[PDB]
Amino acid sequence: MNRGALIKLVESRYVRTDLPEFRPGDTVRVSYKVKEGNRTRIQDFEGIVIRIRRNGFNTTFTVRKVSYGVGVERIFPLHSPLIQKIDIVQRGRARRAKLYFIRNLSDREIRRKLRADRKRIDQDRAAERAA
Amino acid sequence: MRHLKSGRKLNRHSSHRLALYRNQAKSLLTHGRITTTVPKAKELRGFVDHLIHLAKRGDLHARRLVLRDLQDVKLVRKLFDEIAPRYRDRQGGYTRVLKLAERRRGDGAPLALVELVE
Amino acid sequence: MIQPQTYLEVADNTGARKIMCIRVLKGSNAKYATVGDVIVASVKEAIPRGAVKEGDVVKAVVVRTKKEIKRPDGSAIRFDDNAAVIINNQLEPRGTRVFGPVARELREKGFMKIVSLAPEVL
Amino acid sequence: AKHPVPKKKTSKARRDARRSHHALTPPTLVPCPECKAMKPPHTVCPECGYYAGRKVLEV
Amino acid sequence: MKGILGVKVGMTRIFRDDRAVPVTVILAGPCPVVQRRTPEKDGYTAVQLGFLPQNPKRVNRPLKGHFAKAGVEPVRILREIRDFNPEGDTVTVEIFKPGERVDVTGTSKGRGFAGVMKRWNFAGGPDSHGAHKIHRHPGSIGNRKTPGRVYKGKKMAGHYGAERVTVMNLEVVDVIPEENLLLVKGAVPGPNGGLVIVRETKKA
RNA sequence: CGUGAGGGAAAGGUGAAAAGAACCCCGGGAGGGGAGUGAAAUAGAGCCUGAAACCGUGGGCUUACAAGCAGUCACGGCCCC
RNA sequence: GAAUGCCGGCAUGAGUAACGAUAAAGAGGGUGAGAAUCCCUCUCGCCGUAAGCCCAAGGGUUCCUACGCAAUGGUCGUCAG
RNA sequence: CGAUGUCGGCUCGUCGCAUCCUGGGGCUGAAGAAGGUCCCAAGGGUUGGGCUGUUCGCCCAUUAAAGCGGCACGCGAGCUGGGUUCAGAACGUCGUGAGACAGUUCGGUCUCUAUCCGCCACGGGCGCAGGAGGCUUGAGGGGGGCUCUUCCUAGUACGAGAGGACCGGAAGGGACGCACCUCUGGUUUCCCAGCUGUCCCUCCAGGGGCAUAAGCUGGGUAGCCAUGUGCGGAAGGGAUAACCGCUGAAAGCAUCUAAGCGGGAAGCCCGCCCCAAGAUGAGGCCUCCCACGGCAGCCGGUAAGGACCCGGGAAGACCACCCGGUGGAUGGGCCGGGGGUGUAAGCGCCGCGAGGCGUUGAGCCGACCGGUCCCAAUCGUCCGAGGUCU
Ligand SMILES: [Mg+2]
Ligand SMILES: [Mg+2]
Ligand SMILES: [Mg+2]
Ligand SMILES: [Mg+2]
Ligand SMILES: [Mg+2]
Ligand SMILES: [Mg+2]
Ligand SMILES: [Mg+2]
Ligand SMILES: [Mg+2]
Ligand SMILES: [Mg+2]
Ligand SMILES: [Mg+2]
Ligand SMILES: [Mg+2]
Ligand SMILES: [Mg+2]
Ligand SMILES: [Mg+2]
Ligand SMILES: [Mg+2]
Ligand SMILES: [Mg+2]
Ligand SMILES: [Mg+2]
Ligand SMILES: [Mg+2]
Ligand SMILES: [Mg+2]
Ligand SMILES: [Mg+2]
Ligand SMILES: [Mg+2]
Ligand SMILES: [Mg+2]
Ligand SMILES: [Mg+2]
Ligand SMILES: [Mg+2]
Ligand SMILES: [Mg+2]
Ligand SMILES: [Mg+2]
Ligand SMILES: [Mg+2]
Ligand SMILES: [Mg+2]
Ligand SMILES: [Mg+2]
Ligand SMILES: [Mg+2]
Ligand SMILES: [Mg+2]
Ligand SMILES: [Mg+2]
Ligand SMILES: [Mg+2]
Ligand SMILES: [Mg+2]
Ligand SMILES: [Mg+2]
Ligand SMILES: [Mg+2]
Ligand SMILES: [Mg+2]
Ligand SMILES: [Mg+2]
Ligand SMILES: [Mg+2]
Ligand SMILES: [Mg+2]
Ligand SMILES: [Mg+2]
Ligand SMILES: [Mg+2]
Ligand SMILES: [Mg+2]
Ligand SMILES: [Mg+2]
Ligand SMILES: [Mg+2]
Ligand SMILES: [Mg+2]
Ligand SMILES: [Mg+2]
Ligand SMILES: [Mg+2]
Ligand SMILES: [Mg+2]
Ligand SMILES: [Mg+2]
Ligand SMILES: [Mg+2]
Ligand SMILES: [Mg+2]
Ligand SMILES: [Mg+2]
Ligand SMILES: [Mg+2]
Ligand SMILES: [Mg+2]
Ligand SMILES: [Mg+2]
Ligand SMILES: [Mg+2]
Ligand SMILES: [Mg+2]
Ligand SMILES: [Mg+2]
Ligand SMILES: [Mg+2]
Ligand SMILES: [Mg+2]
Ligand SMILES: [Mg+2]
Ligand SMILES: [Mg+2]
Ligand SMILES: [Mg+2]
Ligand SMILES: [Mg+2]
Ligand SMILES: [Mg+2]
Ligand SMILES: [Mg+2]
Ligand SMILES: [Mg+2]
Ligand SMILES: [Mg+2]
Ligand SMILES: [Mg+2]
Ligand SMILES: [Mg+2]
Ligand SMILES: [Mg+2]
Ligand SMILES: [Mg+2]
Ligand SMILES: [Mg+2]
Ligand SMILES: [Mg+2]
Ligand SMILES: [Mg+2]
Ligand SMILES: [Mg+2]
Ligand SMILES: [Mg+2]
Ligand SMILES: [Mg+2]
Ligand SMILES: [Mg+2]
Ligand SMILES: [Mg+2]
Ligand SMILES: [Mg+2]
Ligand SMILES: [Mg+2]
Ligand SMILES: [Mg+2]
Ligand SMILES: [Mg+2]
Ligand SMILES: [Mg+2]
Ligand SMILES: [Mg+2]
Ligand SMILES: [Mg+2]
Ligand SMILES: [Mg+2]
Ligand SMILES: [Mg+2]
Ligand SMILES: [Mg+2]
Ligand SMILES: [Mg+2]
Ligand SMILES: [Mg+2]
Ligand SMILES: [Mg+2]
Ligand SMILES: [Mg+2]
Ligand SMILES: [Mg+2]
Ligand SMILES: [Mg+2]
Ligand SMILES: [Mg+2]
Ligand SMILES: [Mg+2]
Ligand SMILES: [Mg+2]
Ligand SMILES: [Mg+2]
Ligand SMILES: [Mg+2]
Ligand SMILES: [Mg+2]
Ligand SMILES: [Mg+2]
Ligand SMILES: [Mg+2]
Ligand SMILES: [Mg+2]
Ligand SMILES: [Mg+2]
Ligand SMILES: [Mg+2]
Ligand SMILES: [Mg+2]
Ligand SMILES: [Mg+2]
Ligand SMILES: [Mg+2]
Ligand SMILES: [Mg+2]
Ligand SMILES: [Mg+2]
Ligand SMILES: [Mg+2]
Ligand SMILES: [Mg+2]
Ligand SMILES: [Mg+2]
Ligand SMILES: [Mg+2]
Ligand SMILES: [Mg+2]
Ligand SMILES: [Mg+2]
Ligand SMILES: [Mg+2]
Ligand SMILES: [Mg+2]
Ligand SMILES: [Mg+2]
Ligand SMILES: [Mg+2]
Ligand SMILES: [Mg+2]
Ligand SMILES: [Mg+2]
Ligand SMILES: [Mg+2]
Ligand SMILES: [Mg+2]
Ligand SMILES: [Mg+2]
Ligand SMILES: [Mg+2]
Ligand SMILES: [Mg+2]
Ligand SMILES: [Mg+2]
Ligand SMILES: [Mg+2]
Ligand SMILES: [Mg+2]
Ligand SMILES: [Mg+2]
Ligand SMILES: [Mg+2]
Ligand SMILES: [Mg+2]
Ligand SMILES: [Mg+2]
Ligand SMILES: [Mg+2]
Ligand SMILES: [Mg+2]
Ligand SMILES: [Mg+2]
Ligand SMILES: [Mg+2]
Ligand SMILES: [Mg+2]
Ligand SMILES: [Mg+2]
Ligand SMILES: [Mg+2]
Ligand SMILES: [Mg+2]
Ligand SMILES: [Mg+2]
Ligand SMILES: [Mg+2]
Ligand SMILES: [Mg+2]
Ligand SMILES: [Mg+2]
Ligand SMILES: [Mg+2]
Ligand SMILES: [Mg+2]
Ligand SMILES: [Mg+2]
Ligand SMILES: [Mg+2]
Ligand SMILES: [Mg+2]
Ligand SMILES: [Mg+2]
Ligand SMILES: [Mg+2]
Ligand SMILES: [Mg+2]
Ligand SMILES: [Mg+2]
Ligand SMILES: [Mg+2]
Ligand SMILES: [Mg+2]
Ligand SMILES: [Mg+2]
Ligand SMILES: [Mg+2]
Ligand SMILES: [Mg+2]
Ligand SMILES: [Mg+2]
Ligand SMILES: [Mg+2]
Ligand SMILES: [Mg+2]
Ligand SMILES: [Mg+2]
Ligand SMILES: [Mg+2]
Ligand SMILES: [Mg+2]
Ligand SMILES: [Mg+2]
Ligand SMILES: [Mg+2]
Ligand SMILES: [Mg+2]
Ligand SMILES: [Mg+2]
Ligand SMILES: [Mg+2]
Ligand SMILES: [Mg+2]
Ligand SMILES: [Mg+2]
Ligand SMILES: [Mg+2]
Ligand SMILES: [Mg+2]
Ligand SMILES: [Mg+2]
Ligand SMILES: [Mg+2]
Ligand SMILES: [Mg+2]
Ligand SMILES: [Mg+2]
Ligand SMILES: [Mg+2]
Ligand SMILES: [Mg+2]
Ligand SMILES: [Mg+2]
Ligand SMILES: [Mg+2]
Ligand SMILES: [Mg+2]
Ligand SMILES: [Mg+2]
Ligand SMILES: [Mg+2]
Ligand SMILES: [Mg+2]
Ligand SMILES: [Mg+2]
Ligand SMILES: [Mg+2]
Ligand SMILES: [Mg+2]
Ligand SMILES: [Mg+2]
Ligand SMILES: [Mg+2]
Ligand SMILES: [Mg+2]
Ligand SMILES: [Mg+2]
Ligand SMILES: [Mg+2]
Ligand SMILES: [Mg+2]
Ligand SMILES: [Mg+2]
Ligand SMILES: [Mg+2]
Ligand SMILES: [Mg+2]
Ligand SMILES: [Mg+2]
Ligand SMILES: [Mg+2]
Ligand SMILES: [Mg+2]
Ligand SMILES: [Mg+2]
Ligand SMILES: [Mg+2]
Ligand SMILES: [Mg+2]
Ligand SMILES: [Mg+2]
Ligand SMILES: [Mg+2]
Ligand SMILES: [Mg+2]
Ligand SMILES: [Mg+2]
Ligand SMILES: [Mg+2]
Ligand SMILES: [Mg+2]
Ligand SMILES: [Mg+2]
Ligand SMILES: [Mg+2]
Ligand SMILES: [Mg+2]
Ligand SMILES: [Mg+2]
Ligand SMILES: [Mg+2]
Ligand SMILES: [Mg+2]
Ligand SMILES: [Mg+2]
Ligand SMILES: [Mg+2]
Ligand SMILES: [Mg+2]
Ligand SMILES: [Mg+2]
Ligand SMILES: [Mg+2]
Ligand SMILES: [Mg+2]
Ligand SMILES: [Mg+2]
Ligand SMILES: [Mg+2]
Ligand SMILES: [Mg+2]
Ligand SMILES: [Zn+2]
Repeated sequence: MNRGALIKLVESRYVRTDLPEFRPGDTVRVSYKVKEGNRTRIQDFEGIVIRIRRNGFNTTFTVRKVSYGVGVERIFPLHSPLIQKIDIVQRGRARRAKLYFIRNLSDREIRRKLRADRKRIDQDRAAERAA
Repeated sequence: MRHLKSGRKLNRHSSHRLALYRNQAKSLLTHGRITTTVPKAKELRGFVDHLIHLAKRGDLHARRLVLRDLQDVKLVRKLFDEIAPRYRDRQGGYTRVLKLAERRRGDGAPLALVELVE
Repeated sequence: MIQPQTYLEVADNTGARKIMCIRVLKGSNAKYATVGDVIVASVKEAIPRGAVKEGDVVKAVVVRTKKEIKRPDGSAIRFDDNAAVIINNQLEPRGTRVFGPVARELREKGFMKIVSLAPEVL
Repeated sequence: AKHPVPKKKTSKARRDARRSHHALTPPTLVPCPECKAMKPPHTVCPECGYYAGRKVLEV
Repeated sequence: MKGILGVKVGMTRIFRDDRAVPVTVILAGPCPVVQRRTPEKDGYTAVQLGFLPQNPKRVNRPLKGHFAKAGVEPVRILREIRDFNPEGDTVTVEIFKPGERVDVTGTSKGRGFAGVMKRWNFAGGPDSHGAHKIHRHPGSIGNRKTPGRVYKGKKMAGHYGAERVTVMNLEVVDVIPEENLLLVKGAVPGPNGGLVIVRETKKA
């Protein structure tokens, strides 16, 4: 038998592909489905993705932002059905896979360290010219 | 526990074990055949096979990579021009280990020959 | 993941600035408090002339933790500080306002007033 | 610690009983198909250098 | 009682009603009936299940005679399920439906020779304040002249793991008959690739 | 051994005679096996006699459901004269 | 038959602890009855206000060469104070 | 007294029950709720801090509760060494003095190797009348056994009010236990990258050693893990304790009792989980080989089978166990995928230059999931029934 393929087979029913590719350093807006009573709403979480943790279907990514003076990080299953959509708000160029160091950086220093990724910003503008 | 852990330790710290593999590689590529203990011989198969495989690719990058481990430019030149071409159609298995019958006197260690395949 | 000796920011306007957990009010011998749990705490720093002062033994609910909170949807949330809101024995806030975001787990635990005073609920 | 020490001399019987597991096992030996000499299996013959039906070794 | 022999394939999680559900995937069937135990013949009731077909060039004669008397191809494992008498001659994952609770038995992972701290969760010793070569030691193992001995069953260092363990009352999350796949919520003893037994739970 | 004053051992025996084993054989040697010497060689120099603890090889009886200051009294089995 | 007696011999513990700095080794060639351990070559590592060099104490042939390996060398030894 | 280490703590328990809590009760000056008192009950549980060497105790914050005792005031060949009782020093005090006190104060060597019994683990032997390969029964053991909150019933019964149930039902916890690694979080000694100083290869470029037994730093797969995840305590049946009865004499009444029957605890037996036929009382079932030569015995060749040897393994100190051995994917290589790192080298272009841009998510690349006979498990050897008697 092939245990890996059987696992990927069990996972195939839940894998999604509607979501856009992104990298640590990009600024991402996650429209996430949320319960509160007696309704369920969509809440946007927008921030820098500081980590993508790859394990196929079990890939997860972590988005950091500041909300009202307090840093907040959210971990999202990349194939979670509670994610309505992800929007790319900005492409950043990082020099490493994990951006933990930005937790100890001022706003100014972060802007200095993660500058706009021109090559991929243009790549998105080249695409997005559709028929 | 050692569950699914790969790689012998050979009672050497990390940089000594690496220098053992590099040194045995130089000796194997120089003479074609050496005698060692069985566990050293077994571990050397994979180390040297990788360097021979890079010599088969033949590019500059591969030559610089192999030189990280071998350091001897005349030896790498021999590996690229004489050793690697005789393995053009062979996919893996560039080395074989055969066990020798008599143990070593002073410590009883079992021995083996390691050699490049024809 | 709060225990006795842990310092916490005070996310309200009672006058307290730092409290030190001395008990996790979660049964006989809970080891840790997380968002939504009540603690007993000593007030280690307060601004002059507030509702609570230094030396007061107070109750508070944990509203955000540095140890990430796991949710049943498979996601998690984590904050940069350990923050609490001082409460009275009826679980109501002793202050009039609440600063910074708070975990949504609070709503489900019965701290409705604190949740609506917050500027954000994550 | 406090230096443990044998309380009694071990008897001849108990000393030799403990050694009931000490006898050597003879070496495992098979005949070499080429030269019929006894030798360990899975080793190159030390008498004629043959293994897998071919010469591997000057001997 | 109903049961089936299986292989632990791996762990993952699925999404069910906007909840992440941790699951262990088990390849269970198909299991041929190789022998039945009856009260007249054996003094009790059970079915001997077979699992994983084997190279006949590896099956010796007394085993071959056992299979052939059942009209069964050579199989790698024989295990009995006590108090199970299936109507068919082949047990498959379809004996379980989603929502049922099951007990799962496997061979736990082997720690080999394990200390008192890993095996019995002893507290060990201090790591400073003068502690002298006893950081992971068990401390006292007894009293003094009364009783002048150590109790049977005293918890001490030794082999730990590689033993039969049953985890009880696991929810069946899905059944995929096309691939003989059982999805069970939670953790299941042993390594991936290990043999397991899945039975209907004994917890009411 | 102690800086020193000073302290302070162990250790005898082939045979009548060296006739102290040429030479051959295994072994690198040690050691042995033959040959030979001798009344005698388990008198062969690690040598008169050669006790005991202690170690080993062979043989008889015996022993893996059994409670022991190890013996003693009884009966039976086996082996030997 | 005892004096924690005296002298000597030989046991037990036991094929057990240990083999003396965690600076570190590998291969090829040679010698030899025998080689992880001796010689030679290449690779590797360690010291370098020394773990290098000179002098004075003290030691007293340990120096050099040939031949040798019973013992000494914590193993081995063809090597060696 | 030719030595039985002495307070307290830590660690590890185990036991008693005169019971702190939880379970079951009777009485109450028990309306309810909450108590008081006694009876049954040792299954489990019995928190974290401040002070002090402390045991104890007081105090803080909780709790269902923060029980008391025994085990050489349990446990120093298990640890500590704060107390205390060697040598130093000082104060108070006593003594002409040398010194003295248990009064105080600061300091003050806690010994690598387990022979036997015992304990935790693991084998080897022989036995279980033929020799074997499987699958099992469970005698007998062990493990486990805790408990709170909220809600519904119902703001009902009860009560002037405040307050506030029984019974029955639902949800959520704390601590603990077993397993696990999908997620969360660790580690990940060389999987990748960046950096300094020096020496070196080969001058540039690109690299290598060393700076730890990783030079430093930023990351990090598998594995092993908790802080993460699943699951457990039951249910249920049976017999009881205190206690409550039914029927009922002796004793015309009465009486739970003398005949007989019922109810009744977290406790007892079983039920759950794990070990288990050396259970010598050595059990059962399925299948396999066969009555072989030569003198309840010996000797030899075989059968079914096994062992040796070899490639290995989330199995493991050795041993054992498990898989595989060319009729083969067992390990190693190689290939694909996963995964980490985060855009190699070389070349081109921009810049005086450090650098930047492009080629390029490139290059490198352990273990994870597979494929592939390229390399290696060659060739073989040895053992192993002829089945005692009634
Ligand atoms: Mg997988
Ligand atoms: Mg498939
Ligand atoms: Mg919002
Ligand atoms: Mg931001
Ligand atoms: Mg949706
Ligand atoms: Mg292990
Ligand atoms: Mg380890
Ligand atoms: Mg290994
Ligand atoms: Mg492996
Ligand atoms: Mg390695
Ligand atoms: Mg090592
Ligand atoms: Mg070693
Ligand atoms: Mg070494
Ligand atoms: Mg180093
Ligand atoms: Mg090194
Ligand atoms: Mg091995
Ligand atoms: Mg071989
Ligand atoms: Mg061998
Ligand atoms: Mg030698
Ligand atoms: Mg004050
Ligand atoms: Mg704030
Ligand atoms: Mg000690
Ligand atoms: Mg001691
Ligand atoms: Mg000791
Ligand atoms: Mg010590
Ligand atoms: Mg000792
Ligand atoms: Mg003793
Ligand atoms: Mg004897
Ligand atoms: Mg013995
Ligand atoms: Mg010859
Ligand atoms: Mg199993
Ligand atoms: Mg331990
Ligand atoms: Mg532990
Ligand atoms: Mg454990
Ligand atoms: Mg501890
Ligand atoms: Mg401590
Ligand atoms: Mg600790
Ligand atoms: Mg100490
Ligand atoms: Mg010490
Ligand atoms: Mg220590
Ligand atoms: Mg101990
Ligand atoms: Mg006793
Ligand atoms: Mg085991
Ligand atoms: Mg489903
Ligand atoms: Mg596994
Ligand atoms: Mg003197
Ligand atoms: Mg002298
Ligand atoms: Mg004298
Ligand atoms: Mg004398
Ligand atoms: Mg004379
Ligand atoms: Mg004489
Ligand atoms: Mg002679
Ligand atoms: Mg001669
Ligand atoms: Mg000779
Ligand atoms: Mg000769
Ligand atoms: Mg001679
Ligand atoms: Mg001889
Ligand atoms: Mg004569
Ligand atoms: Mg005569
Ligand atoms: Mg004589
Ligand atoms: Mg004589
Ligand atoms: Mg005489
Ligand atoms: Mg004599
Ligand atoms: Mg003699
Ligand atoms: Mg004998
Ligand atoms: Mg008996
Ligand atoms: Mg007997
Ligand atoms: Mg007797
Ligand atoms: Mg009699
Ligand atoms: Mg006498
Ligand atoms: Mg004595
Ligand atoms: Mg004496
Ligand atoms: Mg004595
Ligand atoms: Mg004496
Ligand atoms: Mg005497
Ligand atoms: Mg004496
Ligand atoms: Mg003596
Ligand atoms: Mg001795
Ligand atoms: Mg001695
Ligand atoms: Mg040994
Ligand atoms: Mg040894
Ligand atoms: Mg010993
Ligand atoms: Mg030992
Ligand atoms: Mg020593
Ligand atoms: Mg040792
Ligand atoms: Mg030493
Ligand atoms: Mg050393
Ligand atoms: Mg050599
Ligand atoms: Mg040589
Ligand atoms: Mg040598
Ligand atoms: Mg030699
Ligand atoms: Mg050496
Ligand atoms: Mg040399
Ligand atoms: Mg210098
Ligand atoms: Mg001298
Ligand atoms: Mg000179
Ligand atoms: Mg000289
Ligand atoms: Mg010489
Ligand atoms: Mg010598
Ligand atoms: Mg010698
Ligand atoms: Mg010698
Ligand atoms: Mg001489
Ligand atoms: Mg010597
Ligand atoms: Mg020597
Ligand atoms: Mg020495
Ligand atoms: Mg010589
Ligand atoms: Mg010398
Ligand atoms: Mg010299
Ligand atoms: Mg005394
Ligand atoms: Mg004495
Ligand atoms: Mg005595
Ligand atoms: Mg004594
Ligand atoms: Mg106690
Ligand atoms: Mg009582
Ligand atoms: Mg009580
Ligand atoms: Mg009660
Ligand atoms: Mg009242
Ligand atoms: Mg009441
Ligand atoms: Mg009462
Ligand atoms: Mg009563
Ligand atoms: Mg109890
Ligand atoms: Mg008890
Ligand atoms: Mg108790
Ligand atoms: Mg307390
Ligand atoms: Mg303190
Ligand atoms: Mg303090
Ligand atoms: Mg304290
Ligand atoms: Mg105290
Ligand atoms: Mg006190
Ligand atoms: Mg007081
Ligand atoms: Mg309370
Ligand atoms: Mg209570
Ligand atoms: Mg006591
Ligand atoms: Mg007392
Ligand atoms: Mg006392
Ligand atoms: Mg005591
Ligand atoms: Mg006590
Ligand atoms: Mg004690
Ligand atoms: Mg001590
Ligand atoms: Mg003590
Ligand atoms: Mg003791
Ligand atoms: Mg002691
Ligand atoms: Mg002790
Ligand atoms: Mg002291
Ligand atoms: Mg001290
Ligand atoms: Mg003191
Ligand atoms: Mg005191
Ligand atoms: Mg003195
Ligand atoms: Mg003193
Ligand atoms: Mg004193
Ligand atoms: Mg003083
Ligand atoms: Mg005075
Ligand atoms: Mg006085
Ligand atoms: Mg006085
Ligand atoms: Mg006076
Ligand atoms: Mg005076
Ligand atoms: Mg006195
Ligand atoms: Mg005094
Ligand atoms: Mg005194
Ligand atoms: Mg004083
Ligand atoms: Mg001091
Ligand atoms: Mg003192
Ligand atoms: Mg001393
Ligand atoms: Mg001692
Ligand atoms: Mg020892
Ligand atoms: Mg022992
Ligand atoms: Mg004893
Ligand atoms: Mg056995
Ligand atoms: Mg055995
Ligand atoms: Mg049966
Ligand atoms: Mg039983
Ligand atoms: Mg028994
Ligand atoms: Mg039981
Ligand atoms: Mg109501
Ligand atoms: Mg009313
Ligand atoms: Mg109820
Ligand atoms: Mg519960
Ligand atoms: Mg994983
Ligand atoms: Mg993980
Ligand atoms: Mg994960
Ligand atoms: Mg992580
Ligand atoms: Mg490397
Ligand atoms: Mg460098
Ligand atoms: Mg240079
Ligand atoms: Mg050069
Ligand atoms: Mg350069
Ligand atoms: Mg260097
Ligand atoms: Mg250096
Ligand atoms: Mg170093
Ligand atoms: Mg490095
Ligand atoms: Mg740095
Ligand atoms: Mg990290
Ligand atoms: Mg690192
Ligand atoms: Mg990892
Ligand atoms: Mg945990
Ligand atoms: Mg009943
Ligand atoms: Mg009545
Ligand atoms: Mg009546
Ligand atoms: Mg009457
Ligand atoms: Mg009656
Ligand atoms: Mg009844
Ligand atoms: Mg009754
Ligand atoms: Mg009734
Ligand atoms: Mg219960
Ligand atoms: Mg079993
Ligand atoms: Mg049996
Ligand atoms: Mg059995
Ligand atoms: Mg019995
Ligand atoms: Mg049987
Ligand atoms: Mg056969
Ligand atoms: Mg192995
Ligand atoms: Mg062995
Ligand atoms: Mg077996
Ligand atoms: Mg088997
Ligand atoms: Mg096999
Ligand atoms: Mg074969
Ligand atoms: Mg074949
Ligand atoms: Mg393979
Ligand atoms: Mg492969
Ligand atoms: Mg690969
Ligand atoms: Mg990939
Ligand atoms: Mg990737
Ligand atoms: Mg680039
Ligand atoms: Mg230019
Ligand atoms: Mg790849
Ligand atoms: Mg082949
Ligand atoms: Mg194929
Ligand atoms: Mg053969
Ligand atoms: Zn041959």
